[PDB]
Amino acid sequence: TYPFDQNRFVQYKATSLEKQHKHDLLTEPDLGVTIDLINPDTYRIDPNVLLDPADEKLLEEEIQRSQQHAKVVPWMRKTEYISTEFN
Amino acid sequence: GDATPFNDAVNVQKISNLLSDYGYHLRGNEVLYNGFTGRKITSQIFIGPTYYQRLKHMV
Amino acid sequence: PYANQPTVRITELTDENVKFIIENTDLAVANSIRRVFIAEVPIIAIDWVQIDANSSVLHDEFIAHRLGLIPLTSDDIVDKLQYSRDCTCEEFCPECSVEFTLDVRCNEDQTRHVTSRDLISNSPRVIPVTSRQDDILIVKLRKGQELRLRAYAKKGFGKEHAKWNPTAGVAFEYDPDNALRHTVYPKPEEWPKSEYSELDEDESQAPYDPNGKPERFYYNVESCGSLRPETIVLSALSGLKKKLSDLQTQLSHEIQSD
Amino acid sequence: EWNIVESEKALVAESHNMKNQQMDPFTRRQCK
Amino acid sequence: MIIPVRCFTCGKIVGNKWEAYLGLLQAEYTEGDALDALGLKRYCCRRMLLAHVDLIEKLLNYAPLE
Amino acid sequence: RGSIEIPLRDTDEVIELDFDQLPEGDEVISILKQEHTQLHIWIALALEYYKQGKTEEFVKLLEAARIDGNLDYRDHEKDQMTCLDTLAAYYVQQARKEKNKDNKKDLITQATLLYTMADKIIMYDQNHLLGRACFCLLEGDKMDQADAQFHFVLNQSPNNIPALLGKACISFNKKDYRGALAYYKKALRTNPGCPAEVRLGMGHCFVKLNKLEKARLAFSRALELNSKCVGALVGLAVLELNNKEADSIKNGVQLLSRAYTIDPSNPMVLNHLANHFFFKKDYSKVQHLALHAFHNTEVEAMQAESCYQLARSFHVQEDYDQAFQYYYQATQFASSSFVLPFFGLGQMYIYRGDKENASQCFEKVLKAYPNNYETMKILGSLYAASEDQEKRDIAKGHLKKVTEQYPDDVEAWIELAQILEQTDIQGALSAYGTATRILQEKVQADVPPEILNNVGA
Ligand SMILES: [Zn+2]
Ligand SMILES: [Zn+2]
Repeated sequence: TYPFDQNRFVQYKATSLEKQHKHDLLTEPDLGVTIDLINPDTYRIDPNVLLDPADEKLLEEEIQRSQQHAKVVPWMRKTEYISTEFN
Repeated sequence: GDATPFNDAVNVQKISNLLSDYGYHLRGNEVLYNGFTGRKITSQIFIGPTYYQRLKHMV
Repeated sequence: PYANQPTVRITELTDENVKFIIENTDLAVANSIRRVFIAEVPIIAIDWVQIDANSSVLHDEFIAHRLGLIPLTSDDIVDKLQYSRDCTCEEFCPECSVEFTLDVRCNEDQTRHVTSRDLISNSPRVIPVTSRQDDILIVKLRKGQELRLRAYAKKGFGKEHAKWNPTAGVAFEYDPDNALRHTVYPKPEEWPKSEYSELDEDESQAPYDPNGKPERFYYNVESCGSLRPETIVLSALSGLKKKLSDLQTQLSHEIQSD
Repeated sequence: EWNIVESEKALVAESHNMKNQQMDPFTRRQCK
Repeated sequence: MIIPVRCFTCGKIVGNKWEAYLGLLQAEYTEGDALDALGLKRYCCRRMLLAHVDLIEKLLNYAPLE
Repeated sequence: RGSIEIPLRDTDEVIELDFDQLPEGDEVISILKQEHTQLHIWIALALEYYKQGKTEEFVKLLEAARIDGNLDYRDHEKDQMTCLDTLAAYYVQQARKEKNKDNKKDLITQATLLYTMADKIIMYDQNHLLGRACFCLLEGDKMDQADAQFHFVLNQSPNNIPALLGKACISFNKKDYRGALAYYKKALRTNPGCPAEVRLGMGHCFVKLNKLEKARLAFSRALELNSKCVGALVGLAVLELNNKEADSIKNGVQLLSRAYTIDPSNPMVLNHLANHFFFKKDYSKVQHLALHAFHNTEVEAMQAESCYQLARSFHVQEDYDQAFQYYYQATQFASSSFVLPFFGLGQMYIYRGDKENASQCFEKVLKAYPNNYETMKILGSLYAASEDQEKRDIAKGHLKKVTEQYPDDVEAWIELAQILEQTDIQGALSAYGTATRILQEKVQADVPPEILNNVGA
């Protein structure tokens, strides 16, 4: 046999695997939001609400393509129809 | 499209690379199902829009 | 010695098209249903045009032809009507037709867009597709030109004239990956992937599967608006089933009478 | 008007695409 | 003469889309986005609006009366 | 507000006391009971004690209010139930942030006794179902029961946002982010009053399903409103840990040194400061912070990683005795968390010649995903010798992964030919041919006799 080295340490190292791990945010079992109905001392229900376009975008789930229609392509023109004003 | 005769900015590789951006076979070929049986034709048919003329010689 | 037991899986359902998957069926059954969606599902369409006054720039039959191709809302009514050729009436019946009426005169100075708005139906349900987006342009009239006609819509199916075809386009597909080698690519990597391809971006086509049938037929039935895209399907299954029932009847007569 | 705009901003691409003249399928005469 | 009612190939209604298509060319669109915004996916239906020459506009100049 | 009037027996509403100073909560129960003040001023003064940032006086002054329910208030039972509602909801709210002198059950048993007495006057109200639903989150069971009790608040009188928010936390526990995301939308439209940044839980579900453009946008607003919240800042640290070659200063200073000085009792920022210092070869603080990141946490997700950091810092120091027990606790606490604890016990079981169990623990590494580093682990600790296809098949499939890729392979071709001597004799020869020349590029080193002897064999 060949005396292969026993992998008793880390020398690759495993830095490529530990940094890619997405650790979940479990700071509070209620997902960082207190579930209660007594604490809401203050309110923002009155007209001309405190809100921002940054907040507005966050209300949607998923809304956020084929961009090549508007390519130059020097060998491709545009179309022409029937006016009532010409030579 | 532009089909001027002697253009040389137009060739078939160039058209082909364009064609392949729309999700087609680069050469204009397609995979046809047979209309009677529904089975794929083992040959890939060349298919695309071409301008056709009706001539005055009706039967 | 008996039938296979198919399973259905609707992937996409809109008011314009249906995407569904049929599993565990023969290639022939899966295609014959496609033929029936196109040619053998009934719809209501204009098929009789009586032109009273036509002063437009087009012909007489041009008007009538364009009226033929306008889709009519059929779902609730089409499985009630007699075919025209089967109604006892000496002319037309509400049981065998829906009556239409176009009366348009350009009086104003501007040009008149004769649209499907102008087609006035006697039945409130069998209208052109206006309910809930512009309208099918029939003609354009000038200052003093007009168009008066009455029209009738009857039941028919796409085997007669394309006007009775309920579909935009039926997208049939099977075996997205070339597993059967039903098709033989000269260069299998020049080929883009199917919508349905259960394949990675490394390999080009599935490995050859010697013993194996088509299943998993991928459909994309697109309505012309004349029916709901999911009614086209229930109707075609019922149409094909009805042709076979009829066939069996005729068969049984042939058998016992020999 | 937009075809005038389109055709001038497109054909300058034959001056800008300077790095890769390589592809085959086109020829031209070179006499004497 | 006048935009067909249906794509000859597939059968999709394109008859209602011509005014809208010219309206999307009153906006600054490429024809490729005009066709897309109207929802014409197939290269059959897309030919109908690209290729339609509107001659009814010229025939309308030949007034009968007034 | 800050100076309210207290009713008296003669010429009431003439005395006011300032709320800026911090008085004793023992004399308040007497001054409100010698003059026979109405029940409304009790809750009115309680909220002003909670406005100053004091969670203890608000729950202690309202405890003695059960005795003086209806003495002479002429049928004032409605305000009494509203008082006891706080003693049935703030107990469960304070049980999660327990101190070091109290336990969990010490606040659970007080939240269960007075809740039955709260339902004697009015039952099944706007907030009474909130207590029954949140009772299940504290024990970790009966998830369907808590969701069915939260749905009842929409059909009785849903006059608040958090009235509905409770179902999304239960949808989150069953790994349903589609059902939770839809319910978190309603949270932002009203923009309700909550010091907890209700947007925080929304930004937590934006982490999944590849919405990195969304989660940042959630955290940012949260940071602008109140910088006191660390739950909006450490998330961006976890969103930025993947970039190890780019944006390192923001990830060790702006996202790790700021969250630590503002809130040092957090095991998440302590775990992340430890693993960041581990790459900089500063092990003197990793083991100091990981002991403090371990004793204050309760859920099994943070403690398995805190033990894993300790055994990783002990492994690199040739200290496997203390690190072996930490690697076992990392898998005994939380096994389905990540693949790291299974791989640490695999490389650990190599010690003391107990490499039998390293194969059993390394088997669960492939079930998630293979790795170019895990393939050589079982190949080195391969117990397959001959006519043993239960263990030689894994070595062949591991060797096919190192054969294609080139992570400076030096002994990979030796282990290739060491299996192929029983199989086709040309395969071992092809591996020795390339293994003979691969041992010459690093240095001028002659080939050891053990390879030339076997290639000639
Ligand atoms: Zn009739
Ligand atoms: Zn078409």
